[PDB]
Amino acid sequence: KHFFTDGANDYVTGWENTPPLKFPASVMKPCDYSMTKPIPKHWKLRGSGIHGPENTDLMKLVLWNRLKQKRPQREVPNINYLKDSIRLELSVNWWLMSCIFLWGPWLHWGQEYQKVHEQPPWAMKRIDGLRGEGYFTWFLE
Amino acid sequence: GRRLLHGNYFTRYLFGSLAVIWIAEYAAACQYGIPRHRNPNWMWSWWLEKQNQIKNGEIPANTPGYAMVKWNNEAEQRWLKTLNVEAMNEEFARRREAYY
Amino acid sequence: FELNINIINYNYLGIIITVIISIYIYNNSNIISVYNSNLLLININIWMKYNILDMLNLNVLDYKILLWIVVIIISNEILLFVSFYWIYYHNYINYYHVNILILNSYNIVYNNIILLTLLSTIVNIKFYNYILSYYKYILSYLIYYNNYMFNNKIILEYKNNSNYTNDSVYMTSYFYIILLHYIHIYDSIILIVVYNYVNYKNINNYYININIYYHLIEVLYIVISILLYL
Amino acid sequence: YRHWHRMSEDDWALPLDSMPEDVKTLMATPQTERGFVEDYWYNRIRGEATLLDPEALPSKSYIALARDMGLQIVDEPSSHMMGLIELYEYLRGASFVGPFGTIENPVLVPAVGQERVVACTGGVGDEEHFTLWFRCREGFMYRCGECDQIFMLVRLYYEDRYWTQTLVRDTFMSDGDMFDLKTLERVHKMWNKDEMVRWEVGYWAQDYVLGKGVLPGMVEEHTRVN
Amino acid sequence: TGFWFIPNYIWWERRYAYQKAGFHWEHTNRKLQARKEALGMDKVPASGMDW
Amino acid sequence: AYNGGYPFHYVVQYDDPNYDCEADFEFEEIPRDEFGVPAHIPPELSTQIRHTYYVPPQYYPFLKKLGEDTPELKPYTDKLIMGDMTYDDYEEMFYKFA
Amino acid sequence: GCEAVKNPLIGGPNQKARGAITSGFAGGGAKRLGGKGYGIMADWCDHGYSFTKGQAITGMPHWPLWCGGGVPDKFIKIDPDVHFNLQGYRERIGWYGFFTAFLQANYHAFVYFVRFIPINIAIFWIYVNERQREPQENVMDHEEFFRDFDSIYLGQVFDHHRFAEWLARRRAVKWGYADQIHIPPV
Amino acid sequence: RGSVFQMPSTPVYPLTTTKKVAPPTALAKRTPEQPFGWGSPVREDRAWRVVPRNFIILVIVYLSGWAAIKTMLPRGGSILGQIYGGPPKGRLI
Amino acid sequence: ISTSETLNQKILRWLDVTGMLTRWHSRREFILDMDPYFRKNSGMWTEWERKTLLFLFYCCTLATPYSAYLDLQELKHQGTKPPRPVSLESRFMNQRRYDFTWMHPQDKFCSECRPVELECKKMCFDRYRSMDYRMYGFQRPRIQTYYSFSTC
Amino acid sequence: VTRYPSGTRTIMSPYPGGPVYQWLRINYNYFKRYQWRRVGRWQMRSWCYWKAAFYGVPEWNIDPTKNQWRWCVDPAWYGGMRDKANMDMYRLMVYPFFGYALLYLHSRFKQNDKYNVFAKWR
Ligand SMILES: CCCCCCCC/C=C/CCCCCCCC(=O)OC[C@H](COP(=O)(O)OCCN)OC(=O)CCCCCCC/C=C/CCCCCCCC
Ligand SMILES: [Zn+2]
Repeated sequence: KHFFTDGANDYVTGWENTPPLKFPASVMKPCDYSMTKPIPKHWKLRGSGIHGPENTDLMKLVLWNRLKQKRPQREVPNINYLKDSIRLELSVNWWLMSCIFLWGPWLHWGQEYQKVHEQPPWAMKRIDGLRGEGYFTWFLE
Repeated sequence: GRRLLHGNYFTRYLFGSLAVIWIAEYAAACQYGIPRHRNPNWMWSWWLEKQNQIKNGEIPANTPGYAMVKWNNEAEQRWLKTLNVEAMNEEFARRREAYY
Repeated sequence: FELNINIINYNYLGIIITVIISIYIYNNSNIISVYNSNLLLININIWMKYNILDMLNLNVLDYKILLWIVVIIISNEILLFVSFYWIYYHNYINYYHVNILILNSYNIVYNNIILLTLLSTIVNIKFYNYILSYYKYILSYLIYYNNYMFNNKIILEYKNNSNYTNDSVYMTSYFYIILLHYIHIYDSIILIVVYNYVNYKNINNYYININIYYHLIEVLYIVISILLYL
Repeated sequence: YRHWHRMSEDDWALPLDSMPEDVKTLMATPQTERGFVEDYWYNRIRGEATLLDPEALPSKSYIALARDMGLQIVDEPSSHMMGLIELYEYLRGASFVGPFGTIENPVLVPAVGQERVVACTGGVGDEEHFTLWFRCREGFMYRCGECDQIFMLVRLYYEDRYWTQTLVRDTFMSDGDMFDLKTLERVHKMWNKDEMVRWEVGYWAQDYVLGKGVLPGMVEEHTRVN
Repeated sequence: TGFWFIPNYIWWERRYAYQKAGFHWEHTNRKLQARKEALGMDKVPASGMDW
Repeated sequence: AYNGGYPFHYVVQYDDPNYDCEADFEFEEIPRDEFGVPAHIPPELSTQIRHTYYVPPQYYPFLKKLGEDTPELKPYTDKLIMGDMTYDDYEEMFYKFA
Repeated sequence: GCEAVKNPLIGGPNQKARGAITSGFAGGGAKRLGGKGYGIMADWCDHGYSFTKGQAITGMPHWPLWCGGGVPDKFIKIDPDVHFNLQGYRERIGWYGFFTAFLQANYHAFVYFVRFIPINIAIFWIYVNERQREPQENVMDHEEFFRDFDSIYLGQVFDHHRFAEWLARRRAVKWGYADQIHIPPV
Repeated sequence: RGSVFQMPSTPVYPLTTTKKVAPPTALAKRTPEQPFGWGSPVREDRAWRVVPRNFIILVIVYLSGWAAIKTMLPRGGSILGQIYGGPPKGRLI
Repeated sequence: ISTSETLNQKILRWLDVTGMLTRWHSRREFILDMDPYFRKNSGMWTEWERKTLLFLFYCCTLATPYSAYLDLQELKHQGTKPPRPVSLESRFMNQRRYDFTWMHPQDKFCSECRPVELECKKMCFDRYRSMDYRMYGFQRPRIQTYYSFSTC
Repeated sequence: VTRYPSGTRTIMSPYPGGPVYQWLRINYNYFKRYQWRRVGRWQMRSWCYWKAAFYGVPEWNIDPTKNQWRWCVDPAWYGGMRDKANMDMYRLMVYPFFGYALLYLHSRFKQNDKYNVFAKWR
């Protein structure tokens, strides 16, 4: 996508909130400890307890988000992604084709008809005696 | 890869809006009983009658409208001094002969 | 540990640019105005250099900040055109029955729409190459040819138009709307003349800005064509 | 971190043209006296010299192997400091959310100076109150006037300096046996022979020990045009 | 401030006096009538051109 | 899943030892990737080909010592000895012990 | 004033003693001309690609951003210690040096004008080439037009070459040069 | 020399048989007189002389031509007017 | 006429005179037509991306001649634009509160003529020339100049 | 398999082509690669708008602690004497501007006959 979005289309830094799905959960998992079981009372708080790099998952997320920036080969995206990347480009190109091979031919026919019959082929011939081509978009009359 | 708008938002809201505008307009016309038949002509009745006379051959072809009114402005008086419909028709006739 | 932001403490371009603006007002010669415009260009370019040199701070939020500024600016460009469309439609009840010759719906609209579409395709190819870390030399020169033809066609149209600005508010609105589009076309030339391949690639705000602006101008011409020609 | 921009090329490795030309003195400089570039090339030369000697690796202890590669064996003192450093850096561009602070376990507010502005939002749910901003100065156990949440300032200060990865490495790492240049030469001949250089860093390093320009092709390597 | 005001003042005063005397073409026209009177010729070649 | 799959930084190799992509303007040299794949073989095809790291056999005894001292590390070291460790396998080993 | 201004050099020894750095060129280290080097390597002269010689002078820029990195000390030419410390720099450079420095400070603006002017010259050529030509006959008499509407209004589409010739003859009559021009036959 | 990422596919260093003398900068070292740049050959700074010289010439030509046109050609509305804006030869005004 | 190839092959060969088709059907030929600096990044491209790029590029370059034809016809049309009736000066037509001088605030050329009213300016320039003041333009017949688009 | 020079032999036909065809193909290949592309390379390298923004800026030292001028010095003066000279030159134009601006006020004041306030009624 063209526009940059911190959450989804973050191409400036390449940050990703979660690790790749390819990695086993034992190797790397999304940072989610909402399901942690209640802490036993005899356990004592050693660390700060503050959300941050003391948590293993968050640490691995930061580490991977920096070490993923160098890779031996490309991670080929599927054709669906590639189509979306240039959706506007392809659509504009087809619009140009339509303007040349659809709009072009009937516009030429209308002008040639206008030459002989004074008004385009999609207009009501007048009887008022006024001269000239008149309107072109008949449905906006 | 996360989407913010409708998957087909551009076509959806463009063609969709046009459709709603067109349909709403038809409904509005029905409620007010507006005549929906397009007329491309002027409605000056006396003028349209003069035009029929030209089409019927009662008034000579290429006769100007100011050659038929009962009041002429100054600029049309200037034109009437140099108007020769008979000569104009002969010139057109000569052109047709040359073309064919 | 470093500070989150590398504060800029002093700047002198602002004084110069503001004085340059005053010269436009306090002058007795139109030649002075021409040379003053060059001074403006120079100093605006210095400000752009300051933006490029701010890259040394390695601040992630800089791209986002500039991108959103462009969004606001584009919005202001769209709303200025809206004001002209408003001026045009307010007097719509006095159009089409006056003794003036309005524009044809066959020649100008088609060649212009076909031309501007090709301009979009070129910019799109530039974006595609930008994505692929590639460059094609001929692309920019195709833009120059397109701009040349656009300028050639608009000049002839104005010179061969038989109705003047003082003839009707219709004619004034036609000329003004077309001129406003042309000015935005010329601003596109100002931006595109510097297009080159930079190796920092997609952290360069220039590329996204050009793509957005060119699309805006072409889309704006579609609206104009429907209003005036068709 | 999310607030950092994209890795540079230097973040991975340094160009060999940044290698100090006086390698003989570089390998004899104490760690506390080595700069960032000097320390990079001391570790790379010594670390790759041991790694490119396969026959000796199995008999080398992890303590000795870590020393050769320049990796610091962790301990509670250094772990504490490094951890608080990384927590400070994370909080530069991240939110500050954690458990409710009490006398037993105050909210830890890392700072380099003697003061840091802090806001208390209270507890969770209905116990959350409007932001109450206060200046957290060192040496005082702060108590919110509204929810009685206890705060405390933690200073990253050591011997007229703040805590950095470089400071932690200098204070706790101990230089081992002085690097022997014979090992550099021995490994150099192992992987570099007959115009094949499979240890480029050791070919450049040996050239400098020889005096710069001695090894084949090195004069041509050092001749630049601009 | 006064030092740089003088050269601008002198230039504008001469310009203002000239502009009040007439347009550029009215000035060249007065010199053309004088040249036509000096020679006694009703029509003379334009400046920079021969007879 | 970032930047369209294009790595921000990647290795390129050249067959000619005196080749310079900035000074020369020849049109015959084909660059290779980090694994050595020539540029004319598309990514979609080369990424399917299986590439494994080959260390000199003199390192096998060291890689064996690592596996024994850390049994959780043994399966990865065994893959490396047997020439079955891909880049993905290396990444899994790296992040598992952080 | 200072030796540097008297003998301008790029990356010499004794820069601090010479008193100033007169060259904005930064980087180097290429092994060949036009080759891969360090630094950005930008200057008013002797850089980039030579059009006349069809050869590269300096390599592509090595940015001090993610795409690149720092410059090795062996090839640094703008020492910040000498580059900064502008105390009494005007005396070291003199008045002509001050003029030179001002001119050299606007390389960025000069680079832009070199890329911007050409297209504007082309646009101006369109205007000049048209201004020389006599104006086309935009309008004719209202009455005479409507007495020959079909010929005038539609003549162009039916036969453009004869319509062009007819227009030319009317221009020759409207501006009184008909006997001085020979209008080519159609 | 370039990026650390670009490299030769086969790592070979040439056994140069040529006997050319070593360029001085090839064997140089950092010195107190030369804290930086000791590996790069010293060069002339043409920009310092060529930029102010060229600028002066262009300004002189620009102004001199403008003065000349506006003082050596007949009075006219623009420069193009003063050059190609006279009446046809033989048209007496 | 060569008989060593089929008719289809001959047509395709001639359409490949500039190598466009060969670069489409050969990745190696496409990458070796890139300048060395950009060829370095080529190995990362997918074949989908490569051919789609060529398709967009080829469609654009193949439509430029058509736009050029359309633009030439436009120039010819404007070059021989038919005369139109002189406008009658209606109730709200040709209203002026002050002369036209915004283009020349000090010189005030053609104060009575409108900014792009070419015929009024021509006669005004003629007056200035008759007054010994040179003005540029409106002197060469259109058919005797280049790029006029008014020649038979 | 025989490998021909890039861009010189067609793959669309087994027949290489006739003399005119081969001449056109070879010479277009040469013109593009060694003549037309001289302009593009010249514009890309010698006239880069982004290289020109970093002209006169010190090199970025590999040692991280030797680049403190980034934050010690404002970006507007990264250019040393060059950037100080540009500011100083514009500074010299202050009083000339004041005289010029003051003249405009005098011009308007005179043209409005405001100097004859007393002479009008005397
Ligand atoms: C057994 C089943 C057989 C079916 C056969 C189907 C045959 C269908 C044939 C369709 C032919 C259509 C021809 C259209 C020609 C248009 C020519 C034209 O107008 O050219 C000029 C015009 C521009 O004119 P201007 O002067 O600029 O004026 C307009 C703008 N101001 O140019 C264009 O429009 C350019 C585009 C031309 C498109 C031509 C389309 C041809 C289509 C052929 C289709 C053949 C299909 C065959 C199917 C066979 C199935 C067995
Ligand atoms: Zn509280």
